[PDB]
Amino acid sequence: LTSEKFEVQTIELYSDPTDDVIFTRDGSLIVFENDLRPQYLTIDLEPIS
Amino acid sequence: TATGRCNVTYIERSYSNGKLQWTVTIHNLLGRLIAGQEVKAERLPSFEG
Repeated sequence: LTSEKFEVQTIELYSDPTDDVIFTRDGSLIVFENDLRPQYLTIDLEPIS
Repeated sequence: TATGRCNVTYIERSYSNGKLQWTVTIHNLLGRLIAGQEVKAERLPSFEG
């Protein structure tokens, strides 16, 4: 089957590293920014007494 | 195609019918393009356009 019945072009692919730390290699260049795509970073908190 | 070969700096692809529509970006043209043309990548054998 082929693409017509499919909708979106760019799909965020989700993965869980076995590693705490992430390794940039070649054109593998990590980025964080928020305003453009917020949906990746979420900070939450519990106030304490 | 028959008419010639030229290189694309990048493509965007947008939606018609749900098949994406690649819109590439090229430098120049060898030969007169045609709606139908027999397409192959200069660099890649695998792909077909």
